[PDB]
Amino acid sequence: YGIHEEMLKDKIRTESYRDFIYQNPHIFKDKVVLDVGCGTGILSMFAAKAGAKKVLGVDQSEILYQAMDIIRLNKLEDTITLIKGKIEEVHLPVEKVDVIISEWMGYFLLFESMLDSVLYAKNKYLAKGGSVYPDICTISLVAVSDVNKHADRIAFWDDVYGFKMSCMKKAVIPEAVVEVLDPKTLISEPCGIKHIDCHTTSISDLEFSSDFTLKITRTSMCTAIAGYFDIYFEKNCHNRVVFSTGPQSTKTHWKQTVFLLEKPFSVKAGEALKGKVTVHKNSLTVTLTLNNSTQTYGL
Amino acid sequence: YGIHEEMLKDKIRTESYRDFIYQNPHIFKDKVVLDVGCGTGILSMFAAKAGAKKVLGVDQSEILYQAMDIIRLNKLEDTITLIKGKIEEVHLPVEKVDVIISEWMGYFLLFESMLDSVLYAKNKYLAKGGSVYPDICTISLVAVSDVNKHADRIAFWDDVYGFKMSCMKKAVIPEAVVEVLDPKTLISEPCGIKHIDCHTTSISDLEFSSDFTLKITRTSMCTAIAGYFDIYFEKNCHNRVVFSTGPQSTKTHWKQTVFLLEKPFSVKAGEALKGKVTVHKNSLTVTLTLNNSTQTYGL
Ligand SMILES: NCC1(CCNC(=O)Nc2ccc3cnccc3c2)CCCCC1
Ligand SMILES: NCC1(CCNC(=O)Nc2ccc3cnccc3c2)CCCCC1
Ligand SMILES: [Cl-]
Ligand SMILES: [Cl-]
Repeated sequence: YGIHEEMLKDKIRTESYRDFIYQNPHIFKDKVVLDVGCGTGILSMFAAKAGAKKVLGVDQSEILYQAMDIIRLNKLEDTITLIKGKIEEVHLPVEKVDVIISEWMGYFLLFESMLDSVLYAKNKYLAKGGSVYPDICTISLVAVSDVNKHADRIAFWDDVYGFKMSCMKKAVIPEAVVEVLDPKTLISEPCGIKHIDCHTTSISDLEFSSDFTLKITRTSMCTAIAGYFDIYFEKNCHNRVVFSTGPQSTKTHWKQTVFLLEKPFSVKAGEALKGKVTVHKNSLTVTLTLNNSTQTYGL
Repeated sequence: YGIHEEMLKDKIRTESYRDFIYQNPHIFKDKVVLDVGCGTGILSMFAAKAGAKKVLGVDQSEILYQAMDIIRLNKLEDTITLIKGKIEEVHLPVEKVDVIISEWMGYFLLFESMLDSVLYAKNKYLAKGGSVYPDICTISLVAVSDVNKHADRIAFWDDVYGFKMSCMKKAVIPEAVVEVLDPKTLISEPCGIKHIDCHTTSISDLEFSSDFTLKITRTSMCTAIAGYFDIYFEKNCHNRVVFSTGPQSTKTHWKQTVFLLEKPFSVKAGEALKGKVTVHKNSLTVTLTLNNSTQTYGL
């Protein structure tokens, strides 16, 4: 229940979906809509208000039972049918749907995300010529300078109440941090490392490598690389919608993902800082090469 | 690792234990000490520096391996032996110990606490006349008025982006909240509902009932009851140590536990607000009767 309330109170998230649906009612009017991972049912209710003929909401979680009651309280049970289970194993009362909507995104876009279910639903159930939203997603990296926070996580361990705990550094570094960043600590322009169009992407595309260049904007000690993502509603829209989960934008419940550097290093404004990033699915991991050393991170 | 770092950076917690040990070295000099749930080993290192003959640190968690390396980095392996496993099943290299120290406390003192292991260690391993620290613990309740926060958690659900979600209130109310309270929202004097002396307490004592009276100090709408605890180091101490986890004191990682009222009710300064609280072990639950209704809460 906690995560659902939190997601609902994320105005950037929820108003973005609302605005997309309500300001592009042509996408939904008289359509059959599938809401993958429907939670409390809010997106299904948006689609119904925008004129969907039929909305199918699917979720494996027990939250679905609350969604059943919610749909009834709003007198939408003749338009919205809820079905409990995984999309891969439930029985739908139709063979195809016109439109798929989902809020599936995890931290750093792909940590513990439901994208694999959305792609499954697309391939099995989306009608020829139908649409999936949000349709376009990107992931970006940006360089960070925060010597104080680095000292808080790392140097901290050299003297803990008079005792050495230096070995703990090796357990800290590999753990990606999810936290909202002070934008004043950003020291580069961002760089896109991944572009996903949900119509054409397959599950194998979610493991990928990218060379990147960060255009440094402040001479400083680089202490971490941060990651975030942008979500786009584009296809057939008269009113396009975008939101970013980056540190320069209003915070969301996804915050930002932070990959600490074991050994901070100096950079200069105007420098082109080059590195490489690879994401693997085992429990996703992120392998980063930068300044001649490599580290793999997990969440 | 996260919780261990967090516990270490809780200065009230960690300095309290440090001060107790360092300012009462007579309790430890030439003694055999058992550290139950030793984590990174910090309390065992405090005891060694205070002159313990032998310190046995026990923990079932994988953190113990880090503790092994830490003990070696501080050159204490001839005084501190670490043993992995549950206290109930490990083999100790001695039959009895002079002193037991532990940081076992959970939210609201008893949620997911290791007190049962500490009591087991006392009965099986503590020498006749030995001591257990911290030796005295109390739990208290206090009344809270926060109509805005109540509206945020409860009234919120009546209109979510134009839709009724009223049924979700019933899932929210039973979930105790762990959070730091603004002390300006406290509207009564506290009332102790439980006193534990770890020398004489048994496991059956941890389920208990208490009638309580809260002396109201501000005429206001009561929206929640908050809980917290105090920890004492007393027995044989020349320098006694206490700390509170209450909202009037410096925050700790235990914060405070908040039990929301479904139906807030008016109270008057000088009123004696009477209720009853019972804690049960199933996953502990807390049953509260107040203002003629009863609710059971879990964490
Ligand atoms: N979960 C709370 C903890 C704090 C995690 N925060 C955290 O590590 N945040 C940041 C942010 C930016 C940084 C930039 N450069 C270097 C290090 C940085 C660390 C403290 C308690 C232990 C667990 C991590
Ligand atoms: N875990 C974060 C959430 C906030 C929990 N906070 C929270 O419920 N705190 C408080 C504090 C004092 C109160 C006094 N009277 C009435 C209600 C009160 C609620 C928001 C997101 C959903 C989960 C709970
Ligand atoms: Cl940015
Ligand atoms: Cl108080």
